[PDB]
Amino acid sequence: GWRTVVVNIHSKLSYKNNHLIFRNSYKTEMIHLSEIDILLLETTDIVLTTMLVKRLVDENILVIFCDDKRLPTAFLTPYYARHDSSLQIARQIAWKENVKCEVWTAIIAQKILNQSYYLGECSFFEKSQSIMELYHGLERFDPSNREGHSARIYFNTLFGNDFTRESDNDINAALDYGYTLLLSMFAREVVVCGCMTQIGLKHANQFNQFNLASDIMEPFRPIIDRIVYQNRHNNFVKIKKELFSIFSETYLYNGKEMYLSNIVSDYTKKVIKALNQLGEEIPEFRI
Amino acid sequence: GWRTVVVNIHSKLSYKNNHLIFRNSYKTEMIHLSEIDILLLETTDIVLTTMLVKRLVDENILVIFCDDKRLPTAFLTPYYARHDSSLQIARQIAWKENVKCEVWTAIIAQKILNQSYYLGECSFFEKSQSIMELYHGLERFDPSNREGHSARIYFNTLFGNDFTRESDNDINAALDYGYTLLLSMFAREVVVCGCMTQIGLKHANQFNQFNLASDIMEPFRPIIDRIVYQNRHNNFVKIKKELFSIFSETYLYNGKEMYLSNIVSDYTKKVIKALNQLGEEIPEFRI
Amino acid sequence: MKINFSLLDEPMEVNLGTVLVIEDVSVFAQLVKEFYQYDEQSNLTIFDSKIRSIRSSELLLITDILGYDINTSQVLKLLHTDIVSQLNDKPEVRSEIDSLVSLITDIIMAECIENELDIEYDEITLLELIKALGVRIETKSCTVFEKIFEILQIFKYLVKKRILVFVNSLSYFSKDEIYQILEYTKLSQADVLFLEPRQIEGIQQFILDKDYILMPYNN
Amino acid sequence: MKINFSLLDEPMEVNLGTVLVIEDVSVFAQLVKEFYQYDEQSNLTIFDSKIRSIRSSELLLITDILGYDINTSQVLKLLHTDIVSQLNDKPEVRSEIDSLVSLITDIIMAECIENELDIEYDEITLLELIKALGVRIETKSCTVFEKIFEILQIFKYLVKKRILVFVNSLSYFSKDEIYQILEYTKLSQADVLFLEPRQIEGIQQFILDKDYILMPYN
Amino acid sequence: MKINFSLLDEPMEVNLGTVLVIEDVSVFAQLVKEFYQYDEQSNLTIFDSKIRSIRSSELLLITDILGYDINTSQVLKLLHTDIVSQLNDKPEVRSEIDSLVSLITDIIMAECIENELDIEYDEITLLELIKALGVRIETKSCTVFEKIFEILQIFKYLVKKRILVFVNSLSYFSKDEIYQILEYTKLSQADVLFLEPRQIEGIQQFILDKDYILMPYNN
Amino acid sequence: QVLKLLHTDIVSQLNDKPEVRSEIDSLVSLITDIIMAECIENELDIEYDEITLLELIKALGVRIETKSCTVFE
Amino acid sequence: MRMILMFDMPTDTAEERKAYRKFRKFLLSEGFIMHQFSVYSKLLLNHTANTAMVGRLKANNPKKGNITILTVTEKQFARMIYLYGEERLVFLGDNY
Amino acid sequence: MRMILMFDMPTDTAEERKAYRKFRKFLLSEGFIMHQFSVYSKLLLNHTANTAMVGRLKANNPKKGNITILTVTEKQFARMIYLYGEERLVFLGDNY
Ligand SMILES: [Ca+2]
Ligand SMILES: [Ca+2]
Ligand SMILES: [Ca+2]
Ligand SMILES: [Ca+2]
Repeated sequence: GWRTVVVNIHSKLSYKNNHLIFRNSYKTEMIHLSEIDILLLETTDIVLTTMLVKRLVDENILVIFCDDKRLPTAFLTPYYARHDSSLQIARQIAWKENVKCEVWTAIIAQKILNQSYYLGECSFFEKSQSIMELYHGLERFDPSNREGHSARIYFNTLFGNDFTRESDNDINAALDYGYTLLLSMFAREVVVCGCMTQIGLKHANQFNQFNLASDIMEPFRPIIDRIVYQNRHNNFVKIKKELFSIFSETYLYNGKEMYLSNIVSDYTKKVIKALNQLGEEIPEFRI
Repeated sequence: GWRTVVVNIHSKLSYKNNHLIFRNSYKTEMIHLSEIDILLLETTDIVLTTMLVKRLVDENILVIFCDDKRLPTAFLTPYYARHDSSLQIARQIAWKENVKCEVWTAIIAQKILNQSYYLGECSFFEKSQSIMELYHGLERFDPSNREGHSARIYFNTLFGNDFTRESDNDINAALDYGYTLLLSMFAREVVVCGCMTQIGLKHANQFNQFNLASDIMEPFRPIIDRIVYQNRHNNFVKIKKELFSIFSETYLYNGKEMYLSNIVSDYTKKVIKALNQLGEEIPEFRI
Repeated sequence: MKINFSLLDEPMEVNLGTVLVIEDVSVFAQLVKEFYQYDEQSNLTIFDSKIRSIRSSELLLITDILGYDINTSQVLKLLHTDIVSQLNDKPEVRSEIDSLVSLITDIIMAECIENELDIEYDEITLLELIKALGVRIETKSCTVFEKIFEILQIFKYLVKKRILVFVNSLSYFSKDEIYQILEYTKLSQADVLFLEPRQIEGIQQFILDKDYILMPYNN
Repeated sequence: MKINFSLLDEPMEVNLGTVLVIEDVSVFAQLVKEFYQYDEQSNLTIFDSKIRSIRSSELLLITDILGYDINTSQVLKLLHTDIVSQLNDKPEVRSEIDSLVSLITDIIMAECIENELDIEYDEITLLELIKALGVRIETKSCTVFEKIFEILQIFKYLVKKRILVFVNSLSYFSKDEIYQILEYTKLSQADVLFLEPRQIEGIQQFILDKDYILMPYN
Repeated sequence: MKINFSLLDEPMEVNLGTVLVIEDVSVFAQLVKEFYQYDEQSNLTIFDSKIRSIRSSELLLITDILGYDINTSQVLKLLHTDIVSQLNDKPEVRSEIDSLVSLITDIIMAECIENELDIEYDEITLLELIKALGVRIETKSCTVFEKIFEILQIFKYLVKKRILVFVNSLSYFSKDEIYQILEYTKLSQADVLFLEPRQIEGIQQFILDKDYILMPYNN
Repeated sequence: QVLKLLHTDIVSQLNDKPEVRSEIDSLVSLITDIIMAECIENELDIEYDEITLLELIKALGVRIETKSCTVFE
Repeated sequence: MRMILMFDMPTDTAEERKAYRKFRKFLLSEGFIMHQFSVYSKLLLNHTANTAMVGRLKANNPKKGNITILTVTEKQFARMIYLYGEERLVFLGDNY
Repeated sequence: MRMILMFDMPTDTAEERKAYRKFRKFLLSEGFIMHQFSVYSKLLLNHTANTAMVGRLKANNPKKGNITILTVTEKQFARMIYLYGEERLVFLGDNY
């Protein structure tokens, strides 16, 4: 199949006459089985039938289940006629250290460049010029630690010199909330790619289980810090309401203006295909 | 959980107040989740909710989905069972071929020894003496294929010379059924350990998701062979019920008499600990 | 006015008219039996916004449309009171009626004075005139549609009935008649719940599949 | 027995159980209106094997199965009269009942004479004993499938009713329950006619098309 | 739940939340005075679907949000009963609580046996444990929005109040907070009627012009 | 007054043993944690103070035996 | 008519125990069978023998004795479940 | 469904008496009323609640405890008759 069916709304699923019946309160849609490729369930209110699960076993389509946090939890594993993603995980186990270091360095360069560009949009030339100098000074293996050095400059520019990531405040909790949403989206995209999220691009720290998605979502991180900087005076609830509008808001991809879901999908696909093909092209995202 | 719940009837399943809710037109029954180990759906008319699936993933309960023929189709595999999985992946990648071939050779020796014990309990001196000779002749890399010869002589001696493993008879069907159930439980235990199930300890060329769980489930096959040998005259339905009675029956571990699920869990734990510690102790299971 | 049963995941709200279609004959017959036995059985629970469970006396159950008796002492009494209020809202008509019954009282009083016995009286009122006229609803020549419409009209007259429920009553009426019944129910504000085995096409309804899944349906 | 209306070309006979489906909602609702108004309207007619019109008192029309009370004044009157006839058919048993009633009347009469207030009594009768015992048909019905069976029993017990008619009563019962109801109707020999808006699959029924043509099914 | 006054042409229905904006200060002040004096004055008439007029005891009038006392004997009692029901819905938690209470009762019983006097007791229940804990709603640190939200939450606990009415309470809340109040009122099913001199932008409301013309307004 | 002196006497007896009163404080802490969790599960804000041994005795209804068959008893 | 009879009394005193033995022997002599302690039943032919048996039981009841009497059908008597003081495999469906 | 329940068990040991008190308190907490010693009854709404109650009673039965369960109709449950108490020589006085 081709189209990837994702259910973000309450609905029921049935199987009739080689036709998948998706029923929601607004309307009913029938989709042919041969057209569907990957099936993902975003919420916990979706109802499905075991007969449709058996038809999906005959159709080899991958079934993905998610929790209330939207983070993918379990996937359906057939005993025979396994999906091609399980064959694609072996290439992820074969990922070379040079390709991982190249993609990681490119990701850090994209994030730092987005931070300096956002500081330029905020009209701080000295801090943005310093972060840009650290961006041009970034190197492999990260001996300079210019990312951790650009961090303090970015946060100190945004929220002031007194603010820091270690302190407990509604701004830090808002940053962890936005990073949790972006981690959920990018983690869902990595789960769609089939690659194990436990294997990270950073070779130093394996502690986090999301390390792959956490490393892929870094170039889009400053977009959260912008809204957190504008709404910083508001309470954490209002900051959550403002951060909830990022899904509805549209952003500019290099090719065309798109939604965040499609942009993260194309970026993740280019990242996985580039890792399996050993660095054909590196997806670049700029604010 | 201690309880294997099998639903062969059409009904709707919901999750309420940490309780599995079985709703049907005739009656409704609630079963706590903490008591439930395995959940088996034997029909395609059963309905379930994604919230109950998420609660089952958090409860680490194996969910098996069968076909219209009642044979198991696909089982649910959680992505992250525990945080130690991401740390265990690096150890699995750091494993050595000497430890894999050593542990796999000892496991095959335990399986052949269990077959010789089954033929000894069946009072066959020549067959158990020959299988014991193949057990004493087992070597690394398996150049003589004494395991396959032990299986061929085992099934050919038990079921007759005209019998074969490639036959379509209900004997081989029940053998593949019990191997599928035990492979599902052992695979779920490997998911609890966190290590990759697709990586086998015997042949690195063979790529299968069930390879490791099969290598761990090799010594327990004769337990299925016994009931299959006793009930071989009975119909496939009664043979399937007797195969379901294995979960209720208890077996004697070297330490004490325990249930099959506890023996599989502790055995897999000792196997993973022995693989990470490079063969400190090898768990031995005897009939 | 929310109703709940074991088959439903959450209690469903019934506002104005509500068409509930049960595709399973077992759950439908069991639900109707739980509707007739409702006081005895605790499975079906109907509660208001106060969460207080309504008594079976407050519940109004209707299956046979033409067999139900629309004429009762309370319905006819409150109806006569409503007619008396309608005549009281117009001053001119009330004045004329007072003049007519007044003249009649004069005549009867003269006839009483002509008699040898001493006779006393009080008055001839409007409620006594309506009771003497015998005003009542006519269900004899009424079609089933007009009968259900009259039931929806007299449901406001019934004080004790909290909710009206119809059992398989939508099979007689055409789609347009059902649209008139629902559109009139929205104006009457009464709470009506219809139970049908088969779904009706063209009207919003709640469908219960044989899988025991409740879904809203526009058609 | 046969029923005839202006829509049918020829009157169709109703013997044992019969299922009649009307595919027109206007003809179905107008037909039920003609059933309740049968006394008032002359359009719908019923001709028995004797080819004689029957009064509405002989027609039993039941729509709501659960809402139909089995215990009525006329039913209890005919039942008490039937039991009184059965007790009157045996002289010895009725004589023993008269003896026991005489003993109880003697005891209560003695207790009345013991009282200081004057007491006057008449007598005790077998009908007053049956009504005092509260003899009635069993009111216990678990499901509509059993309630319709009790309706068939009381209908077969009533001689005055020549036909029993159910309106949209087949939607509650499952296909197997419909088969059991048809078999019980054939075993009881009573005449039952059902009116359904839509056809039922698996059973023999008379389908009335929107064209007004009547065709047999199964 | 329809309300009617002499200025309106037809009685207006109040379902879920309803925002009534009176552009005339004279008619607004007169209507509020008719709301406080409602039992004395016959001008303002509020009736249900039964057309029966509700008593002033059944009407709930609220003007000062922070001055109203949300904690009452009936509200706290029914709230404790609701908490007891929530603890009763879970068998495991109720079993654990029963175990702990059994232990404490054993200790106190031993202490009673150690005494020289003969002592008798009965039981320590869950309602007595909640009453000893002193569970109550905290309005001290609550913002006006959380106060009105808690009032909408306890309106279901009030049995006798038929309709809740707020007087000029929408001036403190932001548009988003008003959207949350209305969206929560649709779920709570309670009948709330707001009275404001000025129209609120972005919400459906009924506007009464200085011409005494009542019109529905989407914004 | 009799119930006040009796409850105060039992409170003194329980205060004479530190370990038993410590266990009572632990159990009361567990029950307060459970009821507090159930209060947090509710959608309405709830404020509580604490539970005391005197409130536990008064909640149990400790009193002298009221059963008397005859005036001699 | 199936007559279910429960019997109880304080047994502490010796006279009470003797009265309990006498009443139990009287129940056995009347046709009642003891299913368990304090649990007995007897099949009465009709309402007449039932009423006479009620009068006799009231006459023979020992001091402080207490008897509970219930009328039960054969289908209800066969449904009597006696439990005298944990399944690994739970089957919801056909029991095979 | 009216559930008549009889309960007996050896009471001699202190642990047995404590178990009897615990089981009786459990019966009272479940809605059962004691008409007399060892004699109890409870009104079950339907067959499902009756089955669940049977399982719970089997789970809560004390060691050596014995429970007799009988189903009686609600009208037959109201028909329950509780009686609370031929000699040649009648002695009114000291019994010698
Ligand atoms: Ca008069
Ligand atoms: Ca007249
Ligand atoms: Ca306190
Ligand atoms: Ca107390």
